[PDB]
Amino acid sequence: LNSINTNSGALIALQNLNSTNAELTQVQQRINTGKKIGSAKDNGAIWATAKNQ
Amino acid sequence: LNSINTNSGALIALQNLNSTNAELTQVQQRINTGKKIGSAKDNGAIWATAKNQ
Amino acid sequence: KLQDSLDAGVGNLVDADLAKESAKLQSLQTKQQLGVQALSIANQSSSSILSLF
Repeated sequence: LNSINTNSGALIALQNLNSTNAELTQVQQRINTGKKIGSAKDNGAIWATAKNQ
Repeated sequence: LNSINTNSGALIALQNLNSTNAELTQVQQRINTGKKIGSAKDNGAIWATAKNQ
Repeated sequence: KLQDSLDAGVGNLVDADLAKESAKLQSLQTKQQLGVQALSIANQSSSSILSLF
């Protein structure tokens, strides 16, 4: 703490901002492709079921 | 008292300053997180209830 | 997150607390000037006995 080298608080703030960015990316992907499950990466089982259907 | 070797007043001022910096860190946490109970360290009980719910 | 934690641990291990170093610097500069003046007063000791001859 109170040092000119490490800055752990910026690291925690960056982790939080990256989580918010991942959430916004997933939501814009839903908005763009129109599906809550657009690929096997989203959820493999229901995706394969929808493909066979 | 009145010596070149020790300075208790700077020690006490440093303690109060570290307390203020810790409060600033917790405020930045609640700001970038959006939650007042963002982890088990903040409070285990309501956080555990929120996870299960 | 693990790399961030390891960097925070290195910083906890080796970083210095600069705010304490500021007061230490001020007090040691005053102590050094006081020690130089004391050494000069110690150097002046031999002058007195020339007057008594």
